[PDB]
Amino acid sequence: AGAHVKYRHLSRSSAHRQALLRNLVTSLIKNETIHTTYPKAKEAQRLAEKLITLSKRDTETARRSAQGILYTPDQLLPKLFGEIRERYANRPGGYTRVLRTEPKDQYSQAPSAILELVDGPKDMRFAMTAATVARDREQKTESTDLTKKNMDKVTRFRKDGMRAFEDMVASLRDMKFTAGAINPKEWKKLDR
Amino acid sequence: GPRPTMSGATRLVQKRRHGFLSRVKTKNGQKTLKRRLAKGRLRLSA
Amino acid sequence: RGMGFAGGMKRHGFAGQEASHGNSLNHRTIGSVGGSQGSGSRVLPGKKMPGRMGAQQHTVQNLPILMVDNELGIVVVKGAVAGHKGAVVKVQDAVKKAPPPEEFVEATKQ
Amino acid sequence: PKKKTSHMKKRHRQMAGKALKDVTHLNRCPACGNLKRMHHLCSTCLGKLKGFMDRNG
Amino acid sequence: STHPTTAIPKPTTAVLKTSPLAEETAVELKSPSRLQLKSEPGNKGNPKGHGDRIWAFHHIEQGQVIYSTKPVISHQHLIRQQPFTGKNLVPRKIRKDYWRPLAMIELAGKDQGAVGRSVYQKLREFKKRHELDWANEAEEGRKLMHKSKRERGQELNDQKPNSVADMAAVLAGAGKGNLMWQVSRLVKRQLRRATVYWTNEQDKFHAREWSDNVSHEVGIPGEAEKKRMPIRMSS
Amino acid sequence: KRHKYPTARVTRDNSKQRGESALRKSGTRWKLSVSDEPLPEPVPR
Amino acid sequence: MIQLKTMLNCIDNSGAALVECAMVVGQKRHASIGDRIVVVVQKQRGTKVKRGDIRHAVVVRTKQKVQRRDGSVVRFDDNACVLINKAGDPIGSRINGVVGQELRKKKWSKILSMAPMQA
RNA sequence: UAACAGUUUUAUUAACCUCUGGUUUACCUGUUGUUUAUGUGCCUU
RNA sequence: CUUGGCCGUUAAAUGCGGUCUUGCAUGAAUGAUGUAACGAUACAACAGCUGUCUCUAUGAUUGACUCAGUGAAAUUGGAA
RNA sequence: GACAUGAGUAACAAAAAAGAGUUUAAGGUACCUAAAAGGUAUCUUAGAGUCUCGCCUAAAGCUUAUGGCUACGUCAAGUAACGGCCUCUAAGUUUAUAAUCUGAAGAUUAUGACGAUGAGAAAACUUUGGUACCAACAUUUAAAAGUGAAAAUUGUGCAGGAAGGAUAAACCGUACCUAGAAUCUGAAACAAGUAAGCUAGUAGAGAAUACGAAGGCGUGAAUGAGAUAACAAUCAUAAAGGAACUCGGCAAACUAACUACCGUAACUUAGGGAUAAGGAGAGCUCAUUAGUCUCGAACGAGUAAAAAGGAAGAAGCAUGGAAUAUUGUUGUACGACUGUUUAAUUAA
RNA sequence: UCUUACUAUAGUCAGGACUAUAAAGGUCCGAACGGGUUAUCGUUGCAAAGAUAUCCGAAGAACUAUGGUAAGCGAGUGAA
Ligand SMILES: [K+]
Ligand SMILES: [K+]
Ligand SMILES: [K+]
Ligand SMILES: [K+]
Ligand SMILES: [K+]
Ligand SMILES: [K+]
Ligand SMILES: [K+]
Ligand SMILES: [K+]
Ligand SMILES: [K+]
Ligand SMILES: [K+]
Ligand SMILES: [Mg+2]
Ligand SMILES: [Mg+2]
Ligand SMILES: [Mg+2]
Ligand SMILES: [Mg+2]
Ligand SMILES: [Mg+2]
Ligand SMILES: [Mg+2]
Ligand SMILES: [Mg+2]
Ligand SMILES: [Mg+2]
Ligand SMILES: [Mg+2]
Ligand SMILES: [Mg+2]
Ligand SMILES: [Mg+2]
Ligand SMILES: [Mg+2]
Ligand SMILES: [Mg+2]
Ligand SMILES: [Mg+2]
Ligand SMILES: [Mg+2]
Ligand SMILES: [Mg+2]
Ligand SMILES: [Mg+2]
Ligand SMILES: [Mg+2]
Ligand SMILES: [Mg+2]
Ligand SMILES: [Mg+2]
Ligand SMILES: [Mg+2]
Ligand SMILES: [Mg+2]
Ligand SMILES: [Mg+2]
Ligand SMILES: [Mg+2]
Ligand SMILES: [Mg+2]
Ligand SMILES: [Mg+2]
Ligand SMILES: [Mg+2]
Ligand SMILES: [Mg+2]
Ligand SMILES: [Mg+2]
Ligand SMILES: [Mg+2]
Ligand SMILES: [Mg+2]
Ligand SMILES: [Mg+2]
Ligand SMILES: [Mg+2]
Ligand SMILES: [Mg+2]
Ligand SMILES: [Zn+2]
Repeated sequence: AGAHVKYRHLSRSSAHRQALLRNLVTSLIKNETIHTTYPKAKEAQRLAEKLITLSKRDTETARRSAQGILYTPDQLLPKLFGEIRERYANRPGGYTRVLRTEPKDQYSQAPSAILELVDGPKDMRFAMTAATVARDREQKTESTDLTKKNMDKVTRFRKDGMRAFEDMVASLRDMKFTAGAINPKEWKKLDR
Repeated sequence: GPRPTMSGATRLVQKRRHGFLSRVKTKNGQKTLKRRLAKGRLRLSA
Repeated sequence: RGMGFAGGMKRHGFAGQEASHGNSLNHRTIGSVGGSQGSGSRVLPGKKMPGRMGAQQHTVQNLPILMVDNELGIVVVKGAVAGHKGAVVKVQDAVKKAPPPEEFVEATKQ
Repeated sequence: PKKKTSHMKKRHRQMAGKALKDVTHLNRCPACGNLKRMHHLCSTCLGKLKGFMDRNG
Repeated sequence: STHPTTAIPKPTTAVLKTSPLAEETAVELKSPSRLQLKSEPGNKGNPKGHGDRIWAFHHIEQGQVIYSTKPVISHQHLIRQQPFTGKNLVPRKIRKDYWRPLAMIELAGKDQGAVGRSVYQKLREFKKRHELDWANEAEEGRKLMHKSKRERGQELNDQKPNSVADMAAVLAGAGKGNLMWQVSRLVKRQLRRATVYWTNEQDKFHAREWSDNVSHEVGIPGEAEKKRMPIRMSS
Repeated sequence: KRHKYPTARVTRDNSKQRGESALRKSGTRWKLSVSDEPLPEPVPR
Repeated sequence: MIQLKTMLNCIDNSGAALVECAMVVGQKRHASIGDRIVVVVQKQRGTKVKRGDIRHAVVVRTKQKVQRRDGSVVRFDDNACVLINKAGDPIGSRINGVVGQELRKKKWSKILSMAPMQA
């Protein structure tokens, strides 16, 4: 009868909700990736992008605001205002990426997603595009406009860009990661 | 209704009140044994 | 404005029942739904009950136009209008009023 | 319940519009060729790539 | 607040190497203490004979060790020397049929009790640093961090091997301020003579190597009176 | 100690074993005289 | 917003000091500045009105905020009234204190004739 | 001609938040007790 | 009989308190009668206080609702 | 007895709470590879653990009982650091003996035997009746001080406070569970109930209230993930009014605790009423200091000493700052009063 | 082995206040403990008597533990 909800309450109390989001962002900056539900990945995203904006700011207030979101500031503040600040110094927003996956827990079947930091060491979309380009060059296939588009997305703001992307494709072909991949030209002749 | 009348029940009272010796040593207890023995009970007491 | 499933108080203005003088789980309930066997042994059609509210057409008549600006493209009318911001509304001359002067109907057409 | 529900009416409640809907939003993984869900990541490539980035680095 | 160390190589103040991590030996990390200079530090403010003998008792079943200055142990030693290692693992009392004397350290000078009270302190401090701050066993040796909290609590109760290594270190000058040293400051320093009595000849082999100032003997005084025969290797 | 009467200013921590545990490898509360020494490794049973 | 059992401060020289509302004359909604009511005198000041008398009164100022045409809003710290008769003219001869300016368009010229301050 | 000033009430139905209020459980500020982490931290030669 | 008569309390008193008596059908250890103190006893009044109410509104959690897992009961002559 | 219906519905909601990594064993799938294998990833079943967050905390912790359909490698001459068995007896019991009574069965008195919920030498080595007594209450006492016991000393009150015996190491118990997370009783894996000791610290008069160190927990999928409609439960706030609600101020709100503070009525059995009513004060900084304490050398200095202290001062909307203690007064009936009662609809 | 009464042996009642007492009170405020005043929830309940809040006693005619005795023609026990 009242107002529409401002945000997801995630079937939790106020204190629990705030703590849960702080943990999701504390593990994201510590591990650069987290595999959780889609609703939690989307709520922790808005708090993670606002925490990375605090690192870019040079005020003392920004440093106290970041200390009040992380759960181990003594260990993660150097990384926040260090490596991460340098990474997203030229990126105007959109510092995170949510990608849907299969249910992390088969009992619940709850829709799940991966929340990653773009241009990070564990960027999933950067590795999926390299595996595609690896399968193309190994099968003499022409990359689609959607593969080339993603190739520019994951190499525009990166430190070295294309160089770091070609080494991934080369290493994936060195270990035969694309062994057993079905050629796209044989997809229409498969019912299973 | 039924009540939890066996709460805090000690096994010392079971032997005193329903034990074998409470019966072989009394006139009315010899009947219980003889009755329970005629029926074929294995548990004559306690 | 839509309001989803509404009770009997918001939808039909029912007063509700007591709050503390013994009331048992029936503070915002609708009470009796009708009479007994003599009344039909049924709930009569048109009985006011909970249900969805809002998200329906509504007309407000006899609203003057205070300002008319072509550049901004706005037509300021007195009073309130149904719906949310950004929703499309229909504006037409009042039916319960006399049509605008003949000179105006011709000037605009001209 | 005043009476037992007949076989006709209980079958109506269980089958009228309760048919399990087929999943047609299926495409194939680009680097894998395996069938995945639309707009979702390949579960086979995820675990593999997620494990490949743990050894090299 | 607590501060746990890491299993990293460090320098030792003892003559021999206590652990494979020890960097150097016989390192002077601080100026000599007042009693270290003295040739004969006497029993200034302690009872007559106190300190000349130090006893060590152990649980012959679970390996729990307790140090004592007297030939016996009391309920105090159990409460003050045994940390909580889990449920059903801390005995509510001392059972006479489980606790036996592990060893006994006797110094040469039977009147320099101050040396024993120091050896007793380093031993209790080493023990507290074995039950806590066991970074050298988390991923190596017994690998306590790979075990369950139940099995971990039973391995932390077993301090008898560690204790017999703490003696070889404390008696070799391990620790800071260990009065087992004797600085001349004419600067030459040496270790004080000591004797260790063992109820089991095999127990003394937990220490990879012993110093050159310790004498090993079989049988602890008073145990033969209880009809408890010592264990000898050579038979 | 300067002031010895029972009501003197108490500036010590009366919780001796604060944050101290063996199962969680908390570490010693204070710096002991043997705190900078490598733990002696015995020979297993 | 004056309603049943509301206590008011009579600022008229009629004898009453604190009156209790007993009825809202001429409407169902709660009475505001310029509405008639029936009160019961509960206190006096010392043919004046004695404690327990039933008279008609007019709300001259209320503690509830009052919106006006020009957007100006007036709030008073207390609720006050002036006793009148069934005819409509005041019982007293003088009014002490400020009164609401809403008495103008509600046909209360007699009450404003002796109103020293209007707010 | 201009300028200035004045041109009902009650009840009920519905819509609507410009105004006047109420609400505000991931907003700002102040503040008590206690705990935890980090930083810092006494005199003297 | 009865909402007994009068007085006080309420804007309004079948209530409550005081008082008078003809008390259907009060009464003295089936005790009579009057105070102090006492009471989660019963009745009445005052002040304060409040969403009890005029007249409800918003906000919070758990259920309610949907997906996945497990899986009852009263009841039922037969039923288009 | 089997199988239907309700129904794949209700329910798996003690207002503690979860999040992200890691890993072991067995087995199922996919790919690599076709020399079987192995490897990589994933899933199922049964576990373990790390970081973070939270809940309990004079417990939901630890040590033990009553008890046990949880499981059997649980180890003692005795004291420190232990109970039983054994000795002695209480309340009582007695198909023991004698005497007596008695339709039979049996009952009574005496003695004996048995009977703990009590009493039992020594040890960190050991084998008479106030000249009193060991009920309650109070006090004193292991000499640096304080605190908590033990035992004893002294005294108080009336309600006047056991019995008996003495004074080279067998046998039995020892595992786990203690009820918020797998064990006791409640028909059960039940929001109930059950004995003893211990039960960090800050802060307090305190076992009150709040926080919580360690420990434990945040259930055996007996659940998990979403959404945040009506309505229900449990709460929070609220314009103006303030009982207009209602059988009735039901419920809720107001009030509240503290001080060696001020003040306190009718009436009274002279004890009370009374903590009546009604007011004042409170935290932080600071002037000031007789003694005690500390430091330096009588004196000087110090609150990195406890306290005292004033009409001092600062900041804020607010200094009983958060939590904890639920209004005051008046007239009657009944019963003096404190108590007791229909275990589980009547507490009067 | 529940429960009522009695009996023997034992145990428990933070702290504070008033009163003639250091200790003499079916004294006062209030935890543990013991009760169960009022309301709500619940009613195939967590529970065949529970939950939350509120309220009462809390040095006594108190509460609790382990044993013992008294019950079914006549009625044991009963502040009834
Ligand atoms: K019908
Ligand atoms: K508004
Ligand atoms: K359900
Ligand atoms: K408490
Ligand atoms: K024994
Ligand atoms: K006979
Ligand atoms: K419990
Ligand atoms: K009430
Ligand atoms: K009772
Ligand atoms: K009391
Ligand atoms: Mg849920
Ligand atoms: Mg909170
Ligand atoms: Mg019964
Ligand atoms: Mg019992
Ligand atoms: Mg909408
Ligand atoms: Mg209502
Ligand atoms: Mg209700
Ligand atoms: Mg019909
Ligand atoms: Mg045990
Ligand atoms: Mg607006
Ligand atoms: Mg915030
Ligand atoms: Mg008579
Ligand atoms: Mg389902
Ligand atoms: Mg249904
Ligand atoms: Mg339903
Ligand atoms: Mg496998
Ligand atoms: Mg005997
Ligand atoms: Mg006994
Ligand atoms: Mg059970
Ligand atoms: Mg339970
Ligand atoms: Mg437990
Ligand atoms: Mg959980
Ligand atoms: Mg209000
Ligand atoms: Mg108000
Ligand atoms: Mg009324
Ligand atoms: Mg009415
Ligand atoms: Mg100010
Ligand atoms: Mg009475
Ligand atoms: Mg009473
Ligand atoms: Mg009853
Ligand atoms: Mg009752
Ligand atoms: Mg009392
Ligand atoms: Mg119901
Ligand atoms: Mg009382
Ligand atoms: Zn793939």
